[PDB]
Amino acid sequence: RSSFEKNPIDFLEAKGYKEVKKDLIIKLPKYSLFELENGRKRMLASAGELQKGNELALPSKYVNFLYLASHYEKLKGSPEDNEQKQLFVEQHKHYLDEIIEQISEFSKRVILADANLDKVLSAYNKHRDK
RNA sequence: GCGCAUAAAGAUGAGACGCGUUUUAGAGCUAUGCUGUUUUGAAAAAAACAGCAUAGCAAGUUAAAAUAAGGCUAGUCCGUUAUCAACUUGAAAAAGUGGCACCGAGUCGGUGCUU
DNA sequence: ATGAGACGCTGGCGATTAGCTAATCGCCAGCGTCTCATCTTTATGCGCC
RNA sequence: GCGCAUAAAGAUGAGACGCGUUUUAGAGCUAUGCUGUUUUGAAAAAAACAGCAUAGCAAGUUAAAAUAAGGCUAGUCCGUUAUCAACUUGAAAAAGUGGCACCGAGUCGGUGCUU
DNA sequence: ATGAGACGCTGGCGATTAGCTAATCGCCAGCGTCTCATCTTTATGCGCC
Repeated sequence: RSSFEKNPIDFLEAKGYKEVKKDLIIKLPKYSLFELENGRKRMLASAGELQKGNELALPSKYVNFLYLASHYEKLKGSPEDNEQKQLFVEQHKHYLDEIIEQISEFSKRVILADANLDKVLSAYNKHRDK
């Protein structure tokens, strides 16, 4: 860094370059944000690696459902509303497959999760009875 | 809202010790086979000269170098950590820089004024 | 007081000849101590404009 | 500007003949070695059963298929050549379609009107 | 008339693992005949509104 920031053009000429655009030398730190297609963003992880730059904007319903269904805080209160929420978990079992759809579209749109996603789907079908 | 007791914790900075790493020196060897071979020559053969391969062995502990590359500020000093968005000035420091009434809301889209 | 102007197998093969990133995954990451002091800060415990 | 003589040339269309190509049939062979092997078996070994390799040989002439793929129009017919710029209609045929006074001239650039 | 809120080595290697046009040049191209007729056209040679 010190040797490059001192004489940049001389360093590039020493590296093995000819006819170097002096005004086209961009300093790119880590996590430099870039965007390509369908809102798919990628962050510059290095000079030879990138990072995922998109979040799946999921509605509040699925979030609260996951909280109550996964049993995150033992949901203590008055037993009545706890049992109704338990019933609400047993009823909205389609939220599972809806989440699977959400992950599939978001992963096929940004992640490019292909074979890995197939392994995930196979595991979900194998464990759909759980 | 301090002066305070008990029991903890953190942080800072020095001073030093165990290795370790990688190199070199650990003068490791034996036999067999191979070719090139000064080779005895006109060739053959090595003393395999040169290496190669096959097996079989044998010891094995430690010593030295440096230890961010390096730097100059030549000190027995410094150099791995805080401290970096884009942007225009400004040497740097530092400054400035992107509107808003309203409707929707998929990585946002418009909209009045209107950049 | 006559003597120039008029120019091919190539394309479609093989078969040389030559040469290059990329996608997948695994591995594996210098670390050991002590001394010395130094300051903080926290848990609890006590006071009215 | 024809009727004409000499010497040439071209073009057209039929009718047929020589091959050729590539396949198959030219029943080619011998010995040796190899493995799998029903194998005599519990294995061995082939009769190498199966192929393989090494060498050595031997003949060798011709016969048949089709000959643009094919097509239908089933004829004993057709199919390699003229005949194709872009473009809009129009089935096709066929039609229409892109300016120009002026200055320069690198595969052209402008320009008045102005497409 | 108490019992939740605070969630990892990854990047940088090797080393698999996988896979693909392109640039250069050479070769080598179905061909043999005849018959039959058929028309043209050319060189030269001959004539005035």
